[PDB]
Amino acid sequence: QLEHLQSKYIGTGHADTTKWEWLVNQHRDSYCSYMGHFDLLNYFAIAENESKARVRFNLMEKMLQPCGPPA
Amino acid sequence: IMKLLLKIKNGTPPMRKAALRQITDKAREFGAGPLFNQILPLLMSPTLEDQERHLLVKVIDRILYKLDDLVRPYVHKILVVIEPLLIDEDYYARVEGREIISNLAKAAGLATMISTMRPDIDNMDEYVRNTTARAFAVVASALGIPSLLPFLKAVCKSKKSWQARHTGIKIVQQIAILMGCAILPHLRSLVEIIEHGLVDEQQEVRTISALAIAALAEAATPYGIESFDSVLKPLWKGIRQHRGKGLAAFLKAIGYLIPLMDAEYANYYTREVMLILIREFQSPDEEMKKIVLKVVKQCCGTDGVEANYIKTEILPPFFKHFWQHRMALDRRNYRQLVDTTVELANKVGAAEIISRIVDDLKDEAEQYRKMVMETIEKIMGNLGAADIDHKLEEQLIDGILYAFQEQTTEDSVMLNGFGTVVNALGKRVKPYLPQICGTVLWRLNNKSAKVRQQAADLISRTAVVMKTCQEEKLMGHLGVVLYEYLGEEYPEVLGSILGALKAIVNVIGMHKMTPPIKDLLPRLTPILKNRHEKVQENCIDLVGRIADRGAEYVSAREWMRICFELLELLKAHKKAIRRATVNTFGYIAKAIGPHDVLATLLNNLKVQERQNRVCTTVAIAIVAETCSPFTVLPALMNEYRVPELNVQNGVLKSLSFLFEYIGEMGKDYIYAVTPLLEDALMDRDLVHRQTASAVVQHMSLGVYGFGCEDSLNHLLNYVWPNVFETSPHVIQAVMGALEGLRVAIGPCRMLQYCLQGLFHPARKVRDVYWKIYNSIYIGSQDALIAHYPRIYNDDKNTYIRYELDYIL
Amino acid sequence: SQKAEVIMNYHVGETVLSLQKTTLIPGGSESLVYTTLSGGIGILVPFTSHEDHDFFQHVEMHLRSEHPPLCGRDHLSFRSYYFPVKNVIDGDLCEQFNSMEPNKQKNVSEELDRTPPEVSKKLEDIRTRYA
Amino acid sequence: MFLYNLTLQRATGISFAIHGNFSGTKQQEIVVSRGKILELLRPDPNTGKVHTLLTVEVFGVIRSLMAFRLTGGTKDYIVVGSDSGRIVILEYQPSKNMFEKIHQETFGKSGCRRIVPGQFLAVDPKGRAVMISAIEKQKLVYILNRDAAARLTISSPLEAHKANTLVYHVVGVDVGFENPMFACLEMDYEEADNDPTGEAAANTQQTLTFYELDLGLNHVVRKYSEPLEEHGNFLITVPGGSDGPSGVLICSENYITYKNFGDQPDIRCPIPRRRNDLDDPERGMIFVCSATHKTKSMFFFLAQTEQGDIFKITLETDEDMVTEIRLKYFDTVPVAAAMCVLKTGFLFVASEFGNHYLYQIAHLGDDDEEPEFSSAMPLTFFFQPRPLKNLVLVDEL
Amino acid sequence: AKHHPDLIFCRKQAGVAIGRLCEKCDGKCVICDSYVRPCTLVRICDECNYGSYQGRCVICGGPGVSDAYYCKECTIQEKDRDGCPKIVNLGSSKTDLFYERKK
RNA sequence: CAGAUACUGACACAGUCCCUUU
RNA sequence: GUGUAGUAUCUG
Ligand SMILES: [Zn+2]
Ligand SMILES: [Zn+2]
Ligand SMILES: [Zn+2]
Repeated sequence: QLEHLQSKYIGTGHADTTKWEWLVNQHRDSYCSYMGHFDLLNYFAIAENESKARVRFNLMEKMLQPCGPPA
Repeated sequence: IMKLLLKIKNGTPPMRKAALRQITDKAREFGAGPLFNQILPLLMSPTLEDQERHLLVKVIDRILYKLDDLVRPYVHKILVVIEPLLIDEDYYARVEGREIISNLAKAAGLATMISTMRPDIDNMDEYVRNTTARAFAVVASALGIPSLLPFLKAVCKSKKSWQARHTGIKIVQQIAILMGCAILPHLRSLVEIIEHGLVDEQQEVRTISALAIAALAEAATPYGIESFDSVLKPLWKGIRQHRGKGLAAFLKAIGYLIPLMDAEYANYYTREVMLILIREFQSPDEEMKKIVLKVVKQCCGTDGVEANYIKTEILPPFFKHFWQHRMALDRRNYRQLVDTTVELANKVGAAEIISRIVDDLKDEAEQYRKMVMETIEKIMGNLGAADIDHKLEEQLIDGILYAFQEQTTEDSVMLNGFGTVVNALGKRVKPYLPQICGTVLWRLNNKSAKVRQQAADLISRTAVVMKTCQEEKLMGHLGVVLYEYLGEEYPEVLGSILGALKAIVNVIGMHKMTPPIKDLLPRLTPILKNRHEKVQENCIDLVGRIADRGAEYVSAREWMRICFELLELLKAHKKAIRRATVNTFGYIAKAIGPHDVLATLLNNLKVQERQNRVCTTVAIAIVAETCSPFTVLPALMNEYRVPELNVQNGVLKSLSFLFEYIGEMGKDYIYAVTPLLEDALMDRDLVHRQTASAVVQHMSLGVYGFGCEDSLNHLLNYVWPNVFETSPHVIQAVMGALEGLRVAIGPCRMLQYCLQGLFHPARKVRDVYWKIYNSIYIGSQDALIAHYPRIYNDDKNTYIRYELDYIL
Repeated sequence: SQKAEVIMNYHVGETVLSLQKTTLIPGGSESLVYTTLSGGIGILVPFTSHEDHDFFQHVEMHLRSEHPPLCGRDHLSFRSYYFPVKNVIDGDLCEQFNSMEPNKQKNVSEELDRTPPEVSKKLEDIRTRYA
Repeated sequence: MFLYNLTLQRATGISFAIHGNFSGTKQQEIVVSRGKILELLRPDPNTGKVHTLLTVEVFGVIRSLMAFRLTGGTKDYIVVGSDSGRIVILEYQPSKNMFEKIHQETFGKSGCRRIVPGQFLAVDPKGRAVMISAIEKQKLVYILNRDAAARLTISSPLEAHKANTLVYHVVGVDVGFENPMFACLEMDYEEADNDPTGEAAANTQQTLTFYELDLGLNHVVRKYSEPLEEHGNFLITVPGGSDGPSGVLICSENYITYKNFGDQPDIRCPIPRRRNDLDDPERGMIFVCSATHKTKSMFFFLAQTEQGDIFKITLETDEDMVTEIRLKYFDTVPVAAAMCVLKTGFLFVASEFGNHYLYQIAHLGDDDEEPEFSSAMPLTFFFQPRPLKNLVLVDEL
Repeated sequence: AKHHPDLIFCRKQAGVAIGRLCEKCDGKCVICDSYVRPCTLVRICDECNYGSYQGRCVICGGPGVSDAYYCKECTIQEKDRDGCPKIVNLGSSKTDLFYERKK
């Protein structure tokens, strides 16, 4: 079977995947990638008059449950 | 059920393979009762044939994962026929039980097996008491090891009889043996469980406790000393008062702990045990006489023992009691001694141990000579010969020459020893080449077809050094001598001579060979007609080597005969023959021309055998790649409109190999193949679309990064319709093609195609779309951040990434 | 209904908020000066002849394997972080040729049948002409 | 149409900064890493200006940067974790005036993914192990050692995976010649994705987990995990072992807390507040960076707020138990992303937006006029800012 | 071996142990089973290198003589960032001809 | 459910037995 | 020449 590799990696869906868990992973991946690039955080810290530490803290806090509660 | 069972047991292999399918996925339908009670009594039949056992055990591997909760009631009756299965001396027989009991335990629970199998400990039979330890170990391999510790902590503490403690310690030993390094995280929790048996009042459980602690020590070879802290005293203050076979177990247990110690503990505790180690060198028994040698080797292989001290202490008694004419009777002692002797040379010095056995090859016995020669060759091959002086090298050369001269039976160690010695000496053997050459030639001449191959192998091995020794005249003389022996009837001798000729041709230049190539190839061509594997395997390489560099000495006329004869060599069996037969075509086409050679290969696509068409395909690909791609492409494409199907698929298969071989050069011929893949990806047979998918995969992978996606985007429009298939091969090729295209085009284009029917209201389409999405999602995860679509909010949720709408 | 084709792709790695085409030095040529969000200024000057593009591509391809990045990462993959590279040749890697050991410099130069001074002279000449 | 990409000015955006003896002599250099450029620079102790020695490019973003030295050595190494998906250890060569590749280990794919180590990097202060951890479920630990060849060695990585876990910060606990220990801030979210009512999203605390590295059995296990009251952002290590107590200095919102494993109380001293703030009185106060000036005689700490006010944290203890934390306002500087307390009374400040400064210390802040705060005072502290009066400006970049 | 859809790969972790290849398969890709352009070395987990399993060929399991390698396609596709490729299965096309030829 | 005829996977060919111990 | 998986078509 070729599904061994696809199972050990989180975020992998199946035929019974609901939209909510797809969108929450989509938002979580974007939140994680925001802190990676330095200029992608400079743009956020210049757009709103805040500090880099504050933006990072807010992004980390928002990861607990993005896209609202489930159904 | 019965008809299928006796059709499987007795029938032709195709019928058996066909009938095995309906019995696999129909296990729980019949129930765990009927099929098991119909298939177990047949295995209960005594004197069952060996071919029957594998067939009758393979059905379990397919029917086990259907009755997870239904294998409980008769576990004992199931395993009474499996416990003797994994004790047979056959390597494959043990696996067929070890990999089924583990799966059955994975499909069962502890409370059933433990409850049913607890009263098997108090049994007087030794066979069951020995197989129960392995029964514990195989089920403890799975189901997690820490879950069995609470149960095992009470097994080897019963006051009823020593049988329970013996069984528990044997269980621990087997677990340590067949678990590996998986017991390291909780070694301390296992040491103290069996630590109490070392002072028991019986000479029956101390030995098994020593064996178990030795197994645990060997399992964690480089780590785990602090766990073995409170066991030093019982093992250490227990050897003086112990004698006999029980002392052997203690010595074996203490041998493994020496490497684990630091530079101080090992150094200190080696001296106090070396007294018993020296005293034990003489003994009537041999089983304990090899344990002492193993302990000596293990103590030597440490960073604490110095060189001068060990040289003064162990050598004088070790080299007086073991170098006798009786150790060759047992192979185990032979192997142990030859393995142990090497580390002494590795640590204290090669010469100091070599010089004590150099004057020993001159003996009447041949077993002793064989025993000493492999030790000498192993010592020589590890360190080298930079410490050997003139007298010692002279004595060694004389001894090895005399030993090689005196040959009795078919032992394949003299060749390796002499070759290794000659290679190690290097350029210091110059005054000895004429003698060894004369001896080899004399041995080659007029013998009973058993040492001529030996001499040929020896000269093939030793041809390398003579180039550095500046002795090309004798090389040419040997090459001339070897020519007239090509008429030997025996195949082994002919193969050895061909290998020797290949070695001589390789070592020396092509333009200085004393026998002309023009006088060799006409004689070499008829040789490529024997059905023997060995002669072809080493004649094809010689022919290829000649065609590589010695191609301008040969006119193009006689190459046609070789071209026709090579087509019969693609019908061989070993892949090494075909791997060189294919490459010889590309070697010779560089000198001849890719017009007449390629025409012969095209005709070869009508042999109606699968293993030859693939080889001809690879030959066409390599001949296209070696000379030039464009000079042969129109001829290849012209052979596509013929009504035949195999030749039609041949060019498609050759295109993939050609594109894989050229790689970066495929951006120029990218346009030519497109209006062939375009009508290849039609509603034809599955083979065309299966092969064109691999063609497109290689084509896209070869041009990645050079900005040639304009035609790749057009080609992508044809692969996508051929995704909703069911045959494993076509889908396996199509997913590979899509994955190869996604790296040359980009995930942005593939995401648009994938998102079209992700939330389809069917299921078969959804499964395929989700599989494709997972394949795209695993690779280039961060690259999908900017390519995600925009989704509007529902009643109560936030589905919009507002952070990307900021404007400066 | 009528889509537009893409003729160039690249990945600078930093956010760019300035693009202008204007000559920088008296007697120069038309550049493509941009400005990054971190303080970097770069240009996207094109090639003049055709025998120089092949040499530059060969130098870049050879340095892609004879001089791996300090951290260790495929340069082609780095420049293809989001979209595949297209019709762009990195110049920082080519200018990095001036800093290696002499033996490696000779090994890199010998495939193109040129001396290290010959390679360095034109590498500096192309830079000193557009800016 | 082909294009050639040249460059005119290099990026000057500082993200990380470390200090140490990267050359070998008794002079400390600064390794400042740009967005994708590795740079080296040293200050002149006689005039105060700073020169440039190396501006090598790495061709890739850098997410972490740490420095460490081996036991009984005199050279500092550099550990870089980046988007490359590998771990790299460097070495400065003064003779060649360029870096030197030493080790390279691959432990996953490439790209700023979720489960990919490389974001948080911590090192053992004694220089015996290194921990590289991802944002989730991918904690990895290596074992550094020296052999008879006087060369650094890397062993097999040890996994410390834990599903459904978010990591805020990873720091290395200082222990004196014992097994290495690491600290992290986990927060499970499995229960938050199973309750549609949304009550599980709130009232969910984060724990301070200590990871134990077994140096005799070659495995890593977690021992202590206790819930916290309010969320924090970063941690500060305390020099322990034989010189001072061992513990952490969790800097939560509007508070600073000291916690230690075993049996030890906790100290919570509120952050001082500026006098007569004109902003809305509902915004929290957090720290942005820290520093360490560990010395054999006495050691202190530094911190900086959102407004850019340097404090001076000093711990009080008798043998092992910490009694109180004594804050004291030091100076006011523009907000920076990293500081490096240099020897010979030099301070380097790298602003996140604007020029980069470099100050010298004339007075250490002894017997001042302003009072000092402590956790012993019951119950909203205040202080009055003023000009520097303690530092002078000698160089600007 | 991609030809047999029964074999199971390990995928545990990398390490400092380099895999070896035997005479029967010298220049073959571990996954692709190709013959062109070896690129990168092969690392195996410590579970696949202990005692009797030390210095054995990755694909078949014979006495290794040369180092293993990855093809260029595996490096471009980053298929080497998965763990160790050592086979942990006996197979069905290699453990049946034994009993078929025993008779 | 079976028979027959075609086809695919550079599938492999005395493969050899390397803690099974007294 | 044999064995090890998989797939297509007609008839019963
Ligand atoms: Zn092999
Ligand atoms: Zn490959
Ligand atoms: Zn493995």
